[PDB]
Amino acid sequence: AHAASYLSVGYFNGGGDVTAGPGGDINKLDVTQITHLNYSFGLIYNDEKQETNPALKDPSRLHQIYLSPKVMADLQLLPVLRKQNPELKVLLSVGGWGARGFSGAAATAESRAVFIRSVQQVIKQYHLDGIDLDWEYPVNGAWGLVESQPADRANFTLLLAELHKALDKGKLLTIAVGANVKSPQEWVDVKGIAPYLDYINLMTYDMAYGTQYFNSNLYDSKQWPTVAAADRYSANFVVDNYLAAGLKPAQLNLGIGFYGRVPKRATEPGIDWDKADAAKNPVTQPYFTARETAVFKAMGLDLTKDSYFKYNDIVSKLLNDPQRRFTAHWDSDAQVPYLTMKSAEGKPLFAISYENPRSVALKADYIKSKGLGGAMFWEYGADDNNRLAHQLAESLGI
Repeated sequence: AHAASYLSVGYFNGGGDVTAGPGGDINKLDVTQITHLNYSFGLIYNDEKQETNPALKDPSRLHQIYLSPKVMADLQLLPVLRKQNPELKVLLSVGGWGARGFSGAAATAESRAVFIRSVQQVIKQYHLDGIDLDWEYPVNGAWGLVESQPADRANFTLLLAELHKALDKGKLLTIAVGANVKSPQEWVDVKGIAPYLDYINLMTYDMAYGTQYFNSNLYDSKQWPTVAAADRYSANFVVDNYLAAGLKPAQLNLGIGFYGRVPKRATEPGIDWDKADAAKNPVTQPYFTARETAVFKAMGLDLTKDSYFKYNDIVSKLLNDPQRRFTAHWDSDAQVPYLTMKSAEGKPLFAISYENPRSVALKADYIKSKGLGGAMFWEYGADDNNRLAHQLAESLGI
């Protein structure tokens, strides 16, 4: 009797990101193609001893939000964006990969009150529609990259309950959560925080690690299978894990990557920690040689440090490489594209998987069939002339 309504929540790396690099130009974005913009990132002033950003070590602002000069200048521009799309909602996202300070901000009644006052101050100064918290990750700390403790799980629940209480009615409160199965199991009380959140952004990407080839496959590949069980991920598997934990599909946005990654399997031995003497007996071995790593390095991707390739750069540098070194393929099971490069021996080598318009549309179909609330994407600055956002908008009837 009536049509569904869907969200399309676009993160934008405006201030810079640890894995994705320097911030983009906010003026390039087509804000008519999205329902919500998550301007990224606000950081957190913190007392973590390993913090290397000295601005954040100001003890007089501990637990408050830090906005860099570029973030402040870009947020000046919201009136212009809202005139372009008067239905747009704009949030600040706080955190991101490698961002410190959540564990300490969440830890006490006092610290949470300082952080919440700062959220309110920023929302009011910059006239935001809400706040998104991208803590990567409670309890796990991204394997040591940020401070963490087991109390983060319950403390995050308290922070969200208190922030929900403090926010003006009508303001949005959202979070991003990880793909890892331990996130709903051990890091985040998803069922307990659900009542406080307008929606939850699933980061259903960054799967091209360990023995897995694909970065954002919808289902598992059969032609290019992951070998170790602990590495075997797909977007659908992640969604099912979150549904198993008691979230309703309508509250979830499926995260879509406007980028790809060269799999770690290309350059690093893959270890299956379920195996006997695992580290000495890798189950996959690297198939890139100096020849292939040199190609990526020349494009600015040093694979010893980084595997992230923006979609617009995949199009310009890989698909449209003048030397024709990259061949485009489709994985029919995974429902995503990938490129190969030809070895000196003549064998196709799996170089990178990503999302193109066909695969973004197939993830929208999944959203529609599974009854998810919408899509989210990381991130708008990596789109090619707003094309992937436009596909999403079309597919979801935005």
